[PDB]
Amino acid sequence: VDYSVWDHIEVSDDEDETHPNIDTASLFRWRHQARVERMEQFQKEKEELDRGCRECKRKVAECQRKLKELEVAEGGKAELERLQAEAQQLRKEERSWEQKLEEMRKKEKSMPWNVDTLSKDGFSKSMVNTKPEKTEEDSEEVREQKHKTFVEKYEKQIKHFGMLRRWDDSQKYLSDNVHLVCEETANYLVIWCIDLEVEEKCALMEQVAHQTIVMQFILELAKSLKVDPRACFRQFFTKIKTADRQYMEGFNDELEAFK
Amino acid sequence: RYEPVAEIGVGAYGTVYKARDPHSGHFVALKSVRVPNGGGGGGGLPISTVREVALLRRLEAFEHPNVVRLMDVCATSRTDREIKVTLVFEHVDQDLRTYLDKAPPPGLPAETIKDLMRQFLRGLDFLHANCIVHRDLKPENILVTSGGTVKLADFGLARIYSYQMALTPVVVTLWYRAPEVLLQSTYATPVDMWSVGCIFAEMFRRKPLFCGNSEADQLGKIFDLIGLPPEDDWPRDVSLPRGAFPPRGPRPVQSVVPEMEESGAQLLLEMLTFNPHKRISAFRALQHSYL
Amino acid sequence: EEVETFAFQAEIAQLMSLIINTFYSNKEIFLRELISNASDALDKIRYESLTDPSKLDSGKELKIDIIPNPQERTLTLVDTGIGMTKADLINNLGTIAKSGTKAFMEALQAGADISMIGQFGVGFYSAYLVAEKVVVITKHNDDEQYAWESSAGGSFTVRADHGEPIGRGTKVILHLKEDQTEYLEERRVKEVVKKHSQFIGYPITLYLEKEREKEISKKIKEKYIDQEELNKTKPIWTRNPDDITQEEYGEFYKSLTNDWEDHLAVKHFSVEGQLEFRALLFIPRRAPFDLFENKKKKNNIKLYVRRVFIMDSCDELIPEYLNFIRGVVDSEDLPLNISREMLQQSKILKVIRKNIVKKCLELFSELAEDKENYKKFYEAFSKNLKLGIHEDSTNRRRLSELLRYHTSQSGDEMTSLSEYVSRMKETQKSIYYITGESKEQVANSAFVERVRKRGFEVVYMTEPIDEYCVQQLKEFDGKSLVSVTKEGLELPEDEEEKKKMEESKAKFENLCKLMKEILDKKVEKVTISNRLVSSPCCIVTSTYGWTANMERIMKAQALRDNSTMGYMMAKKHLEINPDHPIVETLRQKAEADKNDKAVKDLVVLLFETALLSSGFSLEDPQTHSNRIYRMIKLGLGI
Amino acid sequence: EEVETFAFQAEIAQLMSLIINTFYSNKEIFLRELISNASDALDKIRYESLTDPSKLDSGKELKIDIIPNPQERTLTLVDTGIGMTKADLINNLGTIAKSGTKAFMEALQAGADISMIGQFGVGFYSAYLVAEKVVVITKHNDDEQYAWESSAGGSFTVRADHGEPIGRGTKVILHLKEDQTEYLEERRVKEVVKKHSQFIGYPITLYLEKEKEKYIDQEELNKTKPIWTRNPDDITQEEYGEFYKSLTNDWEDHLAVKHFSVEGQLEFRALLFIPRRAPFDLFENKKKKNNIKLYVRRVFIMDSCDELIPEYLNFIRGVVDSEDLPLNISREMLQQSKILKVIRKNIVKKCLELFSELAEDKENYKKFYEAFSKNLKLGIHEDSTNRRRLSELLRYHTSQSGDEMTSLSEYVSRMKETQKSIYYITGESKEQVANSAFVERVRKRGFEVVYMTEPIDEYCVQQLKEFDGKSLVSVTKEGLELPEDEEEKKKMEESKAKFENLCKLMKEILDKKVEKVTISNRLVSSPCCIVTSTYGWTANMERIMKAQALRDNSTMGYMMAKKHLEINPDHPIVETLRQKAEADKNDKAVKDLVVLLFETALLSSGFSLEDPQTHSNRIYRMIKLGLGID
Ligand SMILES: Nc1ncnc2c1ncn2[C@@H]1O[C@H](COP(=O)(O)OP(=O)(O)OP(=O)(O)O)[C@@H](O)[C@H]1O
Ligand SMILES: Nc1ncnc2c1ncn2[C@@H]1O[C@H](COP(=O)(O)OP(=O)(O)OP(=O)(O)O)[C@@H](O)[C@H]1O
Ligand SMILES: [Mg+2]
Ligand SMILES: [Mg+2]
Repeated sequence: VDYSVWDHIEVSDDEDETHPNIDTASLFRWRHQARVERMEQFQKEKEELDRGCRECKRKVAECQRKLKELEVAEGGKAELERLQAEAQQLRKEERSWEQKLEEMRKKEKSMPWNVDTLSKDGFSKSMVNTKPEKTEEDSEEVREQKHKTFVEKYEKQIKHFGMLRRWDDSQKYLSDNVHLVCEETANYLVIWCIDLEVEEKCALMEQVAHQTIVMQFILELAKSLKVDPRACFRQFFTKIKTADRQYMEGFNDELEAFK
Repeated sequence: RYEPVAEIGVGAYGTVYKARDPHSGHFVALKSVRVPNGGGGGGGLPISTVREVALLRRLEAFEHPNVVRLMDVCATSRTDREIKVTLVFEHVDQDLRTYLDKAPPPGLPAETIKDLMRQFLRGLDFLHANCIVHRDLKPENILVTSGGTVKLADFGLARIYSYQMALTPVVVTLWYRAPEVLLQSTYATPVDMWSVGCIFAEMFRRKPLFCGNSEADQLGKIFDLIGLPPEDDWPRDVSLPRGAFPPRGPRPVQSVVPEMEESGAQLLLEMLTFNPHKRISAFRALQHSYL
Repeated sequence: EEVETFAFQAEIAQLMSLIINTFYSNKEIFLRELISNASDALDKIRYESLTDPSKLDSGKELKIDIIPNPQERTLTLVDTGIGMTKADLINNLGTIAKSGTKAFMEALQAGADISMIGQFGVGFYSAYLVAEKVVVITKHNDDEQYAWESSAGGSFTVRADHGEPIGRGTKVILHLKEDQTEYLEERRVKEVVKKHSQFIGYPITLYLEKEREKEISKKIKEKYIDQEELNKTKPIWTRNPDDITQEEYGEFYKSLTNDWEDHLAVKHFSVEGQLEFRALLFIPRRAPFDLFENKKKKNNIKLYVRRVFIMDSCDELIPEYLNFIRGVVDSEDLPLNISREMLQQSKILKVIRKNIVKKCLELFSELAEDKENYKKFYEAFSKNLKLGIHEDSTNRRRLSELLRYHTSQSGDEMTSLSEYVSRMKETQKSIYYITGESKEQVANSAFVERVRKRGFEVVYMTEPIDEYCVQQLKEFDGKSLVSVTKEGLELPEDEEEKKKMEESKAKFENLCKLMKEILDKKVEKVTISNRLVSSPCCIVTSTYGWTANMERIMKAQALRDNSTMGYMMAKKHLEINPDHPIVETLRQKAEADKNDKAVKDLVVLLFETALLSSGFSLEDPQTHSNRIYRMIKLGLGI
Repeated sequence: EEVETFAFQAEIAQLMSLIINTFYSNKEIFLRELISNASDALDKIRYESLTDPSKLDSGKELKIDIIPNPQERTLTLVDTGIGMTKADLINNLGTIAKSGTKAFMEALQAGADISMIGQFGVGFYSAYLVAEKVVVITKHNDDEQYAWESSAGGSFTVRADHGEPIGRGTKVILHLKEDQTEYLEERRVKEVVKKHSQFIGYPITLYLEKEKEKYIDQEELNKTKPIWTRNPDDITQEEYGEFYKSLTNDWEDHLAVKHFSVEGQLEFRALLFIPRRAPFDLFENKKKKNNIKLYVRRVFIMDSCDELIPEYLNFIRGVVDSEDLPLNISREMLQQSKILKVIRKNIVKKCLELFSELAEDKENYKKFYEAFSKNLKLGIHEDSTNRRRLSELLRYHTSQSGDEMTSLSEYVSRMKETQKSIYYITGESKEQVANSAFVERVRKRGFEVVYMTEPIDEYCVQQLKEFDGKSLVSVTKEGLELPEDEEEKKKMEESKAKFENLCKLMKEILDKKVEKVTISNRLVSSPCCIVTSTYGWTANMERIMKAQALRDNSTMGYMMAKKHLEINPDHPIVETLRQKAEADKNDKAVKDLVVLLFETALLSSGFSLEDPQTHSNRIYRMIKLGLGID
């Protein structure tokens, strides 16, 4: 119901406030400078006004002490009157310094919002994901648990991959289902082809066999490159879609052998 | 996700495929347009094409039995590219000084200068609107692009020359600095324009308008064109011995500066006028029929 | 149980603050909405006076005047429109979601040509975005002068005639906020109204303190500015296209955009369908320096609703490659949202775009008849054409017919592909072309030597965008396009000469084998081709991969170092000219001694020069030059 | 008297139609608004139970249940909140611009860790964007169960409900319009859920008629939890990794993560993530820039990275969750976009810090750099204010290095005590520049050069004018300065005179092919070489720029740098030519050789060859001469 608090935000690098005849590469730097200089001038003025206020404050405070002393003094009341006037002048001066400080407060209220006034570094915590400790797991033991539950968990998804035909469908499919880029998937696809043969679904068998070798292809050069298949499976589709037909056929033969 | 089983003849829509819907079996004219998505303002839809495939997708909801749409809101293949597209642009280093070095002998096309002048002054109006202070702006801080575009940069010593620079940025002949600079006062609209006023004359001549030694000597050259009075037309903020500058007449800027059309001679003379309050503002000069 | 019936309620106190605070982000709509309301009142008069002229007895002149008052920090809007009655100030003006324009929507059955702008009944309250307080002094002809007054504090008042002559329309007093003084500036006012009240039927003037020479007349200038100029540009598309001539239309163009030269090509677009709108298309005589600078927001085709600038979404209104056509789209049937800053149901723009594009194509086709200005057009925007052909697959049938090229038979005359096709030989069943770095390169290429000998016309292509376009344009007028730079350039020729080539292949069979061994891992296959005449050999691109030019282009232009693609795309072969004296000699030299390293080195030299002649960069040019320097030293006796 | 006072009015009949037609653009947001309200009520319960746990007796579970009903074409939403009394139904629910959330927030002024939204008091009516009629059935802990029924037709009705009891909270029945049946689709529902409710603190469930076709409780609908809301010091790497992988859907976890929060007038918490590998779409102009998403109170507002972050930083994934922003009445849009610019600046600063710390981790930095050095270089090109910082991250291969990149500051640390400039060479490949004649003398003088082998380097080095007080110089341009021993200088001046007339002759031969012919000790193994004037494009820049499809060739009138023929006076060829000039300056064969040498130099120097055919033809001629053909 009231967002007027953010109607005065100053952004020195505001790329939406430019000009055709001006090089903003240096303009923004100028803006930064101006903002800084303005803050410096502001701060200086405020401090000097505060100083002056405190000076007059102390002066009148001491004069007031002296007023008490002059009042007590036997005939010092003549001087008292004089000093009272002077003390009032000092008070009035103090006041005017404070009035100026009130104007500085008004200036602060009118002050534009920026990265130095809107907020502070409330919290910061970095972390570089170095590690997770050079190690190694027995992939046979991993498969003992994974192949049994992963394949069933994603059986339908593995089959969906086997039901694809276009290269981008396969690429984007695995882009979404990156965890399927593995041997367990390829192994299922081989098994599935066998089951399809038994079920007299040879048309599907061939389509799945095609997708079988696609996953095997990914695994083939992932191993050659010594990298995780999931980190480079897109490069297989990049290779397939760009390879000269003669070499593509050669890769498919090497692939068939790899399967 | 759709499966091309045949192709539809090539027409306005290029290659169109007869693709099967794996769910219903319906065949739809699988079409596609290659897409971008912006945009130096940041990625974010081309919306003209993603929207196109989306309109055509919307037509499916009508089942409108005469709206052979592009098959699907998707903007995928449909074998074409990729070969991803991205652009990079070169920065222009064509310094005004370089321009002048490339420029022809005294009599530089006034019309070209008029355009560059009004570009400069337009830029100034922006800079004045943003209260940009830069009395230190000199010829070399002005960029003249390959398209003849004036771009201003380097707004005062406070934010320039952060790397190796001149040892005599001031000592050097300040024929391009306003009297107000030479008088050690400050920056103003008239200061800025005085600077470039001489630059504009330099452009016409392909050669600095004035050339003195000290600030007083620089004025001693300036005065030869604009005229000179005693200590009665000098500003308050004067570090130079005002009144010790023997009075003299002006020299018709029109005749002094090559191809300086009288209207521009007037504008220049106004910009060159010693007294900053007798000068013309960037806006006024910009809007003058000369330009 | 018992069903209790309730009317919906509203917390007006909260609602009002939401109207002002949450409905708008751009305070420039302040003047837009105020002006719009004034123009509605003026429309009300037009109708009433149309059917009853005596309605103008208290004033005939219809206009909107704006007078700033910096000494008060206030603005005055002068609405010479029909105004409001006391009841209207209370009922319409003083009610949220209430508008008397609706009454005219219903009342004006006869006034079918009276189009009010907007109808929500809330825009008035946006005045308080920048104003602390608003007073509306008005006198509808059916009532007296009253002064509606409110600071939007949950209540409003209405006062009796104060004597400030308002016999028609209304005086809107805008008390600006302390921090809204920028709207007292001439520049700022102009910036806003130029973007919103461009096509207001009634003239808008400003009364500004005129910058003037000191009043010492000795000299003196005029005291005030009458800025009628704001509405000097009138609606053009609203008139009958047949009655619109260039004497005014070209003036519109130079007014449309700051271009002191008439347009190149234009097209009026009139739509009478559900999405009724009219639009003007403008093609510049020269492309802008920012034509391919997609870093900047598009603003060529702008969208107006009821002649009011609403959107400039060229991004949705036109295709990227058409981002050079400038124009106006004006519809009165669009479902803008409550802020009016965005059109609801983007499917509208989807349809609109398609229909506009169709007219762009028609314009281009019209231009094609005017060969002089077509060539000017074409050259100014040939890249855009090519970008369209490449990316905009929905209009390739039309865009590809706009293509114009320099060929081996047309020479310096740039000609149409349709002209090329109509002039093809009975054996010329495919379009022959060549891409490269420059015309004189491809015109002196070994690739086009035999092609010319066979009487075939070669389309010369030199831009990288040409190299890109040939990856999309496969056939034209039913005939395929064949690059002479690729292997398998089946030129039509005498079968007996083919037999002679087969005899030559046997003759140089061992030579080809030797050369392949010499150039092992340098060339994929060494063979023979009669496409070559003056050269002994030539590196050719394969039927797949990148061409030498394409490699050059993509490898240097693309910012993505896709070595996978580059790898697969880097294919090439070596062709031999069996009739060339060197080739003949090489055979003899191979037969004399296939192990003669000097001959083998010669083959390598020729290979490297074959790469150079075919545009293939050498893997180590310095060693090439070193061989040259060695050969030079031998010639010099060094 | 002379003035009458009136309260402001509001025509609800019209206002309502504006609410459900003009106030919103997108309609699928009806789920967001209803769910948001549900979670507000669930927070209401929580708060109230903090003071009196027996308020949980009417159900101790806080969640949102989504139950589609295609048989009716309706959608049942069960909100297990406190509920509304009849008074609340007729006061708050059936009132425009009014919400009890505010009153509850007033109760929360006594001290609470409760965070709700609902300052507009209208979101309920967004249900009618999609639904024809909406029925709200509720049972407040302190009142009877009531049925609130309305089609937003200017009125609504309330009656005590019968049959199925509600322990607490409220149920919303969306009588979906006939053309709004797409919201009965699982996919469509989930789409919206992932769009705006992915970080709802309370469990949201989706019931689907599945195996036996019974409503299956999809509890995982919004299982994704907020991480930046948690204390970063208590968040492990495993948790940051799993968040990242959930955030990005990338099987591979992140390279680095950084929490960042600001406090004050601007206040938010955030997580920034650096990916271990660049996406295949990194340089894709069709990629949507939405790597870091923007939330308010964990409510998706927008993914406006376009403004939020720099283009050269368009790879960092993350979430920024603000506490209080000036959202429009349409929460999809934020007022005062300058706020996003402020946020950007703060993010950039923290990204740069993260990059610096990543650089400290040399090994992972190398990995990072290899993947995103291009972006770094783009930052150098684009960002004129953080360029200095970005240059600290630059790494190049240099003469004294192997295949290991080195910083410009490391280059500086290996500069000679008389070296005031950084020598470098750009090109297509490391081998190409390694074999350049321009770096041979440089090596002979004991200097290291920086090898620059990317096309972007022409744009990057354009901005790399000075590094740590050291200038930069290309060995390929004219004016290459290497240590000049006064003795050698005299000898070079003698050589200049020696080959003076020779150079003049060469210029006469190639008057229009070369701008200036002169000797230069920059050459070692080559007799000659073509250099680029300090003004204009280099051979490399020229070649690269001429590969641009959309370039403007007319601008080359300002970029065609002068070519000059350097001569290496120490070669037998050059000496021979001098002697040949003395023998006969008009000797054609000599002149032909000069031409051949130039083109040989021009080509091998990386400059465009005017006519490869003719050039090779001259070669063929020479070959024929060697073969004795003719
Ligand atoms: N200058 C004016 N002269 C006459 N009537 C006005 C004026 N300004 C406001 N009104 C009153 O306000 C009504 C509607 O104004 P308002 O702008 O709030 O709604 P609208 O213009 O119909 O559409 P929108 O609400 O989108 O502007 C008009 O019918 C009229 O009664
Ligand atoms: N699950 C719920 N339990 C109890 N009350 C609810 C529930 N959902 C909504 N309400 C009531 O609905 C009323 C109408 O508020 P509504 O949600 O429309 O405004 P809001 O959404 O809070 O504000 P905004 O429009 O900013 O979201 C509120 O007063 C609230 O008490
Ligand atoms: Mg209005
Ligand atoms: Mg709510």
